Amino acid sequence: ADVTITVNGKVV
Amino acid sequence: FACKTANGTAIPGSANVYVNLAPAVNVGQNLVVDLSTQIFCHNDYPETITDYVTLQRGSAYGGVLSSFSGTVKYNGSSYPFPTTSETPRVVYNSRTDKPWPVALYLTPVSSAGGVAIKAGSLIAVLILRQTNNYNSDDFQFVWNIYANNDVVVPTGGCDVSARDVTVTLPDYPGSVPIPLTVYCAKSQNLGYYLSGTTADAGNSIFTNTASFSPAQGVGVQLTRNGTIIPANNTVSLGAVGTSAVSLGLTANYARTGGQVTAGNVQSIIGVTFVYQ
Repeated sequence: ADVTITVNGKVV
Repeated sequence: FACKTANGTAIPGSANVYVNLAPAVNVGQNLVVDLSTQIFCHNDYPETITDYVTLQRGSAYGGVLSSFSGTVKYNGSSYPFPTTSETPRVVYNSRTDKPWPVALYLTPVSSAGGVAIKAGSLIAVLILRQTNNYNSDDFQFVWNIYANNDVVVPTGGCDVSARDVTVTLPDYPGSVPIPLTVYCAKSQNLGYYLSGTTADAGNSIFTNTASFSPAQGVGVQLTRNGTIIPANNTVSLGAVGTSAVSLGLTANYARTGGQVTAGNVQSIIGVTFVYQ
């Protein structure tokens, strides 16, 4: 890949 | 005759010269490093001696860049890189520091690819020949060029605002825009596709691969203007030029089936550009 997107989230 | 870096540190066989790089796409060739802001030389006896410096054949990239061909701009003129013949001379006829007018370029071979270069690593092995108009002194020496800062050299006609993007979703549920733009040195018919571990058969939901205390029942889904972008499906941006164009991406949560339980959510999603 040319760009790496790290998507962080949370379920509370 | 003596040379120094932008730091003022004197350049000493062979020498290790550490330089700062600001790589970038240009039209038809990408800049790796402009050495003219990094290396400066002078003449110690200018009233009676004129110094000459050339770039010898065999000068080439090193490290991760040794696989790429390109060009060297030497004193205002362009030459193939690695060099196959000796360049014309630069003259040094003053005690005042003058740049070494050298810029190293890379021939674009991708759409928007990049090669990471870390600080401390070798980027080029340059061979110089030094002569004068005074005697028969004729000597060659080697300058090993090292990166002084972490950069990514663009290998394509287009480049991105960031190579690594970290976005944080609001607590479930919620969305966040993904900041990411692309531009090209000259106009290109440009598209992109997503890749990564997906959870559904439709390849529309990226799996929650959080390592520590992961949630259940949810994954990450990206949209563009309200439209789901599945993995491995080319999004067309039309013609992209020097003005930055957003990829238009937004991150969302999406249910992958079953009970939704508390925990962390993480998905690592690649973006790959293509010419159309």
